Amino acid sequence: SYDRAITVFSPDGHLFQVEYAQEAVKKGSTAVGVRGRDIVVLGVEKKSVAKLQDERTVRKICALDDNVCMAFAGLTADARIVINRARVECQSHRLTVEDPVTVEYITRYIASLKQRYTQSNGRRPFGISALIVGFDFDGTPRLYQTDPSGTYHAWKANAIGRGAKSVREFLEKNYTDEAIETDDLTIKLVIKALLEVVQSGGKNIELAVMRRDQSLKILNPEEIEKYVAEIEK
Amino acid sequence: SRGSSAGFDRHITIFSPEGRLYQVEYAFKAINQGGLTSVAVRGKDCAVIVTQKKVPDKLLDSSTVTHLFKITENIGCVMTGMTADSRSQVQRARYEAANWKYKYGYEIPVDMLCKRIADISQVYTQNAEMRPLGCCMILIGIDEEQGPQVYKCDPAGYYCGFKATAAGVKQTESTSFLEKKVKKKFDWTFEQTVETAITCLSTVLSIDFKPSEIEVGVVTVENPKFRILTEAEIDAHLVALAE
Amino acid sequence: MFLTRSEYDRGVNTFSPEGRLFQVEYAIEAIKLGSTAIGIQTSEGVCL
Amino acid sequence: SRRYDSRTTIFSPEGRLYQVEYAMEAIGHAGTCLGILANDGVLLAAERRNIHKLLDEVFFSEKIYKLNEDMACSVAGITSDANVLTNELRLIAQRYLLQYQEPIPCEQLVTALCDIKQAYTQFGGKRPFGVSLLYIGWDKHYGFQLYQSDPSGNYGGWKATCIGNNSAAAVSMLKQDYKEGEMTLKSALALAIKVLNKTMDVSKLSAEKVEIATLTRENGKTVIRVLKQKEVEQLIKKHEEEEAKAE
Amino acid sequence: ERGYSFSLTTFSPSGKLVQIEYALAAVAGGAPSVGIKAANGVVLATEKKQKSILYDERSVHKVEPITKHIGLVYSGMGPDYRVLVHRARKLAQQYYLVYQEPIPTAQLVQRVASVMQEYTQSGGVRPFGVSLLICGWNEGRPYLFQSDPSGAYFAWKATAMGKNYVNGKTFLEKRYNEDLELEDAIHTAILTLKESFEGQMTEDNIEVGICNEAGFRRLTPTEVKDYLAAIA
Amino acid sequence: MFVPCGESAPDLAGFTLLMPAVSVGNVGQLAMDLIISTLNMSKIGYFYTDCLVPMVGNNPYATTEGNSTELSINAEVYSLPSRKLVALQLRSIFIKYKSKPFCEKLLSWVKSSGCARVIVLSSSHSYQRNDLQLRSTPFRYLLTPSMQKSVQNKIKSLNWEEMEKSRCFCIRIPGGGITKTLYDESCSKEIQMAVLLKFVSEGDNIPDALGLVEYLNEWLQILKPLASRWKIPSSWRLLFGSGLPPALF
Amino acid sequence: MFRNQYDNDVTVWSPQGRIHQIEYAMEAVKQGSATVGLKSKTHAVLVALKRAQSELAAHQKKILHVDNHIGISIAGLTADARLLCNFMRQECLDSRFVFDRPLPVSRLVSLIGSKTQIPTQRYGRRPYGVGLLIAGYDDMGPHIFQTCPSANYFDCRAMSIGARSQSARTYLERHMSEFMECNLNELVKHGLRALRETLPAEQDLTTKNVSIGIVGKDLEFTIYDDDDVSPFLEGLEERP
Amino acid sequence: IGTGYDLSASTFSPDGRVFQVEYAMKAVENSSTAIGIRCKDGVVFGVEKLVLSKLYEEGSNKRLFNVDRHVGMAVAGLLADARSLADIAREEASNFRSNFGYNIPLKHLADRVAMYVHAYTLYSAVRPFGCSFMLGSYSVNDGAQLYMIDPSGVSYGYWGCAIGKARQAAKTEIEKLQMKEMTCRDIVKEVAKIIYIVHDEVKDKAFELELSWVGELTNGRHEIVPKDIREEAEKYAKESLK
Amino acid sequence: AATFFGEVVKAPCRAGTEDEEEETPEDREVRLQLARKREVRLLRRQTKTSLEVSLLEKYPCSKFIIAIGNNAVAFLSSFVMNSGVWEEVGCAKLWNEWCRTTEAFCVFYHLKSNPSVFLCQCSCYVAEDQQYQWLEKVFGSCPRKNMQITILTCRHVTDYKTSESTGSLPSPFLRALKTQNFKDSACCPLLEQPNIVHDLPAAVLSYCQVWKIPAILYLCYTDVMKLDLITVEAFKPILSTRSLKGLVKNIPQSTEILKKLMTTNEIQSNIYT
Repeated sequence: SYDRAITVFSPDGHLFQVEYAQEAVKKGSTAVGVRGRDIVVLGVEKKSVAKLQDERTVRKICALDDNVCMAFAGLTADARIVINRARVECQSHRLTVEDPVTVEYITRYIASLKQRYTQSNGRRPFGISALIVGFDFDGTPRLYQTDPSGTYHAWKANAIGRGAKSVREFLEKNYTDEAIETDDLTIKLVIKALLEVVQSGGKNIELAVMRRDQSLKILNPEEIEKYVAEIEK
Repeated sequence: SRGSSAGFDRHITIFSPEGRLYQVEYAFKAINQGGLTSVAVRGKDCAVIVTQKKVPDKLLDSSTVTHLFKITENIGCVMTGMTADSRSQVQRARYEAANWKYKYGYEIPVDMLCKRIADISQVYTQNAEMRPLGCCMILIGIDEEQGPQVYKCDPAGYYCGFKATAAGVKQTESTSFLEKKVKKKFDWTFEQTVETAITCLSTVLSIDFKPSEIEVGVVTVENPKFRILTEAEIDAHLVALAE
Repeated sequence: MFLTRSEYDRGVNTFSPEGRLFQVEYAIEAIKLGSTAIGIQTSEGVCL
Repeated sequence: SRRYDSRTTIFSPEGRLYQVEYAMEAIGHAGTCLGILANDGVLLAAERRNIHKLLDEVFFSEKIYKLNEDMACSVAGITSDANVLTNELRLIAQRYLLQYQEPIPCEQLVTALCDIKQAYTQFGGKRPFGVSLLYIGWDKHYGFQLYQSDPSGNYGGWKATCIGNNSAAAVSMLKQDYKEGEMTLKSALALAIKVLNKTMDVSKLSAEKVEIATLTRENGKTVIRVLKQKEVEQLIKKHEEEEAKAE
Repeated sequence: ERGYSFSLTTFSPSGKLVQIEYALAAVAGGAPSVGIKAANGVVLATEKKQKSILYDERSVHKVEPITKHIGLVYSGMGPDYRVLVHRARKLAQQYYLVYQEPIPTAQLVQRVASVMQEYTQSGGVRPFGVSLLICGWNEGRPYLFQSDPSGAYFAWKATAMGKNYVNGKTFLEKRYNEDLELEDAIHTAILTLKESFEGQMTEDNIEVGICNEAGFRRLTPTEVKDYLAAIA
Repeated sequence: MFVPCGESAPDLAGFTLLMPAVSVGNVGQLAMDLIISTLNMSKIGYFYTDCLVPMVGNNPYATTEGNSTELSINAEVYSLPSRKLVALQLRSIFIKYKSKPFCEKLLSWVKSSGCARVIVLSSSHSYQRNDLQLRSTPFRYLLTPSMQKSVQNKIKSLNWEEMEKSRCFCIRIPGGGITKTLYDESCSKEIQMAVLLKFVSEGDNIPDALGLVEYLNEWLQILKPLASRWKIPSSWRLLFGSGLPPALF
Repeated sequence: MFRNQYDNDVTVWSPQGRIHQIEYAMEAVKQGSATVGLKSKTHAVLVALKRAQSELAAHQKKILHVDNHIGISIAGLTADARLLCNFMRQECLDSRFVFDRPLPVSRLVSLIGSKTQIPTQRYGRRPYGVGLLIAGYDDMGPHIFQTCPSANYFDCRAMSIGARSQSARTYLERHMSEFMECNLNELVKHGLRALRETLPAEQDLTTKNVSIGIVGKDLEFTIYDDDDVSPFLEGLEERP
Repeated sequence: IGTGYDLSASTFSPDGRVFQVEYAMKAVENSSTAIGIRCKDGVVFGVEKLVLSKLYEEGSNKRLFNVDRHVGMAVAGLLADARSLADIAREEASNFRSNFGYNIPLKHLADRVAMYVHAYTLYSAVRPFGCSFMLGSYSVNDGAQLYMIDPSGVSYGYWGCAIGKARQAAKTEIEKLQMKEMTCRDIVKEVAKIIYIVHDEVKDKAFELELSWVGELTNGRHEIVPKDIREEAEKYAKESLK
Repeated sequence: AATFFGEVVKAPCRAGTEDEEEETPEDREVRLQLARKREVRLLRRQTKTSLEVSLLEKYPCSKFIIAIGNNAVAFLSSFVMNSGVWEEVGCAKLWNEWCRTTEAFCVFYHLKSNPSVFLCQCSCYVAEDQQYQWLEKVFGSCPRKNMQITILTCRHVTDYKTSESTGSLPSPFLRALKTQNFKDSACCPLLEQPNIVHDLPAAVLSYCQVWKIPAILYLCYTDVMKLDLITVEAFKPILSTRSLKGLVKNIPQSTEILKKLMTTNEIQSNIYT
């Protein structure tokens, strides 16, 4: 009918191929991002673990620059291309303007690149969605989301991937100014949000924590277990 | 390009389950659409081309209706099939011969010209944008070390050298008659070659010919330039055959 | 005297038998999925 | 269903790429390949498919290729596409060496090839490569390594994996017979022989049905060699004797 | 299902390409050809489609030389064979110009197969409907290869292809020896060609070419007749 | 259900039912029009069902001024009691999920009324033939196992070609519409049935209809065996549309 | 019934030797509003009827400006009209720059036809769905030309295009013999009376739904809208 | 019957025919009739030009073009294609004159335009032309010449030709003329008479006769017939109708 | 259509068999939900409750008049139902691609002075799979013996089959189609042969013809399918028949109302000038 070509309108004004592309995001691993006052936390749950594998090569949290991070959910092979293009653009922006890149700027670049692939019948869109956190030049934390159609908009705390509605409802209920008072409180909030879907914490969760004027830091299973125990207390 | 038709029969770049292309065979069938027949015979020191000449109307100008062309000063030709396709291929052959002469400093040989045409024609069989031309070309000429030469190429892109070939509607009967004649004997003079070439067509079509119903082109060792015979000479040959 | 199926609304460069471009009409219909906006022009200014 | 199979640039109503799925399904017919990581070396064993009586043996190997002074690879799928991919891998390694005056790391080479493989699943009019790869090598950043790639353009690092025909049973047996941090080269060879014997139900193993490659580090140099029929026969005989003693 | 049998760039749900199988079927419906590697040479034999008195013997041949030490024969379509022969000659000349030594057989086979692979991955073309047999002699060691329409090549010791090639293969299996000579190989090739022949074989309807340390040579009709009379 | 055109429905004990199938090119429908026009059958009732798109027009087989104004609907039933024949004509297309229920209702009516045999005229796509089918006649047939032995004897004497089977053996008829469903349900319910079809393509499909009608006549012997044989209905005009605009040519 | 296969593209001939897409595109002209154009021995006049979406929107403009001696009127699509107007303006500008002379209307309309013929033969294109009325003045006097989506142009003395223009054409044919002697007055009146025949018998012409364009011997192309039309509308009769 | 093989110009029917070209040739018979007769010392053309409405000028949408100083042209079929082909012919003649410095022979021009027309029946990205046309010329060293080109791309020389809706009756009428021994002044009247005889008034409301010759009278130039001679020819034809 | 060079494409089919020839619980649930999304509901707007009985089963009927399209409903509103008291009885709710909400309405009225006279003003579009539900919910199962039905609609002039060109016809004009049991005579020529009519009016005529109910259908072939004065004035001759003789009282005031409502038309998309 009307759902086989990218540039064909439905009789009621629908572009079904882009919606089908977005449907592929809803099957990946859940991702959670929470913005604090002096810290930004990203959390991704491990869909499954194989004992005969190296966990270093299957990470879903990447660093785009000194003050920008990224987490995705969708098609793994498609995510890598976007990540590499974003890294090149981040380095090239400094060559023209001495100041470091801004979170809104890099989100705009990623959204435009994603939109460029939904304009013709000779190529298919990217089936991924991303969460971008970081710090501005003057020191203002940010958090943005991007969609395969090419739209972006800011948030305070969001969740993408499969089983995201429950996590978003939990964050809406449990987000307040006295819950992001300190870094430990923010990290525990992210862990509690992820624990609603993960069958057993500690083994199926990975966290990345970035502080102001500091590089990305990846927590290890020891620290994750310690926080889980403190929450369970 | 507006796509490719679906089916084992409706496109040039689609193989049949038995492994054969059908558009090429249909292009072969398109040769018999004109309704004429051509015969070429090679002699000891000459080569002759004979073909039919049908003028249906009475308001037509018979001077402008012909099927014998001239590629270079020493190469003849005869075409069977669609008229426009035949003329287009003739123009391409002329251009290729001129280019070869410019690039190499001497006249192109008949086999080289036939091979070039066949190589060009093969490309149309392997691409979805172009289609084969429904015609076949027969060339005659004289080599330096070797004597007369007769060559033929087909829409599929296959060419070969012969002693006496034919093309058109009555190709099979003409081939059988020529096979019998060649197996019997091959040492022929200039007069004998023309006589047998005319006799083959006459006995296959079962028609008593007239001087204005055929056209003949010859190449001889004494005069290696392509020449088209006139009505008086054709009538003289016909009278000699009848007597 | 039979009823059959005909399609003209799956290409941007196709004309309906009555000279109608249907893809443009569908694109116009796509607007009705947005949010309402009101603009009033007055001799003192413009309101949006 | 049958409506969203025409080309690679069509999304199913639930976001699926059926052409890529079929391309990945095409790998299930080729021969079986193995890769095991040990403490002092890495291993790569493959099953020979060309076993006709009238064939010849002219080449250095049938499925094992050398890409670099420090790496090697094994293919499974379509030979025509495997040849192109192998040539491109060699060119990429030489380009990096010319640029930086240092050998290329294994993960970088794998990523560079997987980008090329993924590029054919996005632009319509082309057909994806139906090949899977297994890489082994040594690197100054992480030591011995073992990777795997598939027609989708994905990759990941493993400690013991298998691709090709009857892969599931081999993976299931490896997952219970491989012990992390305590594997030596001899133990890896014995495990590979046992797994190949179980997963090949055609007949009893013979030295002319398998080929085994070994990568080790010896006095500041990486040596890659292919075991000979004598060693393979000794390994098979020892395994058979062990099985006989087991009962 | 016939939904995947028309387009070249489509995978069947079982992970198969069908148009390439149809090209192979086209190859398997041509005239027979046989290649046997002896201890000190290689022999190639084939039928010819003319089989008539009006054909001119100097016009077109099926066994053709690439270099002083390489020749080949085909089975399938002829127009597709000519272009590949021309490309192979050009590649050999380029290699000689760059490296100042004749090209090995394996490199030539690899490059020809790489050329043939390109036509099986893009929409808008069709694969070559021909298969090739290449013989050579390098470092005092004969070679024999076969290249498929898919772009895949194998190294053989004795093979047959074309019409009725399974029976030819089993015949060769029954009567092949590893310590043969050139004359014995020629006799075996003629016999296995006669197995699938229907008419009366003469010296005017088969082609034979050999390759030893001297070079690649195409046997004259008188020599073929003498060999045919030897086995009666 | 069958709604009579008068007061009480007639009897159809021992009659032969001729019906089309909505297939590629409307070949079956055109053949039914030719048969009804030639034999001059009279309407006896309708077949009201909610499985076809409704349509209305005047009498398509008009021959005089008096009968040129008679309403018609998308499904009508004609009969000729002298030869014990009855025909069904469909002039529309099927809705999405209303093919199998329609086939079930039609076969139930056929079983209940008391007919003897059923003959179905349809077609198939001509671009799906392999090499063997490109060399043979474009006409095929099928029979059910419950058919009378005299029928297969006559068919074998006629030297016809049977439809080839494929393996999943199963019968596959691309572009045939409801022919496969009718055949399978008739085999299940043990009803005598025959299917005749041709390999056609969409376009001008008058010669295909004429050929199919002659193919049927070789067996049923409607006319004497051998231009004026079949009477073209008056409705077969302006098939390509209206006239030319003035200032174009 | 049999037409479904041969009416989806302009590169396909019907079995009756007809291109159906051209005939379909010719029907877009009748989707606009009526336009009337006539000429006299000295002047050329264009009259157009404007429609509005609602009472709170300005009426769409129909008469455009091409050069100091050429003007056009539009009936059909809008994007095609804009593209053609740009082409006309560019050609006139280039001719004036190069030769220091005005571009003749005959040459201009020939260029229009040559450009418009192309998209009716190649794949991936559609014909222009717009019809134009051109009024100009040069050394040969006044001119009125008509253009068709089928890349056909005619040289007229009085023509009307749009929706329900048959009445206007009938009136022009009946009163054709008096046009060549009228001055600007009574010529604009003849045009207005011809345009009034395309309306229902109850309603009349106001000053908010008519546009006038005049070009003459020593008067450049001018457009009269809104209050500028009252002098021409003063003398009309009560729709006899 | 060629259903299924008639949607592109690069498809062969199972009996070896291209049906798009056949449909294009069929399309020519949708227009009025034009004839051309070659005589001892010139060529004269005649076109039956229908009238659409009385609102058009006298010289609107003509069907007789001036390709060069010595060549005329008459068309039939779709008009836009006729204009395009006239432009092509003018360009070819101008290019030859610029290259070689003398008037182009008629046979060469016919060959060039015929090959250009034929080039459109080979690819699937375009469609064949839908018009036929004739060319005529005269020179002291060559004499009168006449040619026809059809949408398939085939050209021939003629002594008398006719294209359009009613070519058969026109050819029958022409075949009764001894055009080899007459003069243009005696051929204008015959052309007008044939045009009047062929015309059908039941399905065609009205028409205007259009004439033009080239020959020795015009000193090797293609010109429109003077009005008085047109009037005399029309009067003679009307008298002969009775 | 081909998306890349050399793509294999298939010809479209006019019999519609290319889609239904292809015949998990989630799929069945999706199909059931989609079927439930576009069902026909008849309800009383006074209390927003559905009528469990067919509309004509609750109330006896003697005359039924149906108008389809903007022009027909405008004509009926201006000329017929401006001179009496009519009560709304029920309304229908539909959803499909071309009618997103229910300008789109389908409302039934019955005369207060004579409760045996009904009306129906349908301006929405009923899809091909919702017409039989409409017939079932309006007429029911057992019809009535004594009842007369009149139907009005509009069609574009390009749908008329004629030997001459379409543009040469003097549009608009009227045509009629009546069942066998309709004893009276129409005021316009009956429709020519090769022409057919489909969709909802065809459904009503088929029902009436099968179940032996008198009926008549009036068609207007016009060159302007929007709301236009000429198109609605073309329906005037119908007022002389017995179906509408006793319902018209004042023509000038109806003309004034028509003129008044002609000045409050919907905004047309600015595609054409």
